[PDB]
Amino acid sequence: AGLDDREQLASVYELRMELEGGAAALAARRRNATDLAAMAEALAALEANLDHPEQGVEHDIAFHVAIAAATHNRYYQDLLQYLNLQLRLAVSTARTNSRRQEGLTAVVHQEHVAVYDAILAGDPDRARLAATRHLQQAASRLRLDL
Amino acid sequence: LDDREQLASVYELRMELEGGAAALAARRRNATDLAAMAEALAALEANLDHPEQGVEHDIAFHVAIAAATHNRYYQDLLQYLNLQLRLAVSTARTNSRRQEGLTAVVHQEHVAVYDAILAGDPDRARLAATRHLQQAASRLRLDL
Ligand SMILES: O=C(O)CC[C@H](O)C(=O)O
Ligand SMILES: O=C(O)CC[C@H](O)C(=O)O
Ligand SMILES: [Cl-]
Ligand SMILES: [Cl-]
Ligand SMILES: [Zn+2]
Ligand SMILES: [Zn+2]
Repeated sequence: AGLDDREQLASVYELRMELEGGAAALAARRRNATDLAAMAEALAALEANLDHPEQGVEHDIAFHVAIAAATHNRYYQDLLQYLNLQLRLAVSTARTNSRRQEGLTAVVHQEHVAVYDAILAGDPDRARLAATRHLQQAASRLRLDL
Repeated sequence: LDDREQLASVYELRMELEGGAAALAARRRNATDLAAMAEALAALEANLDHPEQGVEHDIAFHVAIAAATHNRYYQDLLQYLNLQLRLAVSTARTNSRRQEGLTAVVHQEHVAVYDAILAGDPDRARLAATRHLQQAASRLRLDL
């Protein structure tokens, strides 16, 4: 049936909330200094992209992919790769929408930072919470009604 | 034997994928989903006597829960990981036949997931599904 429709979009964030919540938990328990570099590298790129958010798309996906790689679980990275088009459709639709309200992108940036600090700090439940919050808020900014 | 580390990563991933699916199914299941899960449980109940195709009926049970999410990406990922599922399930079920009343204990773990989903209790569903994988990982002496 093809996969750009809004039911699709709600399904993507629905799946992300589980998959990326779990991945953040494992990452907080298993991340090495290389993983943290990969996450901070993506954040720094996003910080420079706050003014113009269509280049932010790849850096946004890249931040979440690094979180998946920080699980040290071979299967998690593959699932995110297998879903890369769905990730893009969700991340792209959202970053367009949030450039509409002033400063909203700076606010979304801190949703990412919150996931990074929790994973740095070693706290799995804090990491899972922050990751499910970036997504819940992203879906709610899009009125998806999960 | 030397594949403990890879079975643990499968069970690790299943725990997040299937916990989330079971909670989703508890919210969205319909009467067709219930029948599909219940028929699978009945097939697994019969396989206590004859072990043939028990792996397929176990997997068909977890696949049915994924269908009951009514989110197409849960089914795709489980189909995508079918080979990993088969290797874990078949490893676990042969190991479980080795101890006398073990496979009946496992059958109750499956039932408990269906019961939570039938009740429409997503937190209960999520815990039932992950307890099943945890205990299955314990039975295999893996260390998440
Ligand atoms: O919601 C936004 O403004 C950006 C999208 C978010 O970063 C995501 O990963 O889906
Ligand atoms: O642990 C067992 O004996 C059964 C394994 C379980 O059904 C599974 O889904 O992996
Ligand atoms: Cl950002
Ligand atoms: Cl069973
Ligand atoms: Zn994001
Ligand atoms: Zn099972």
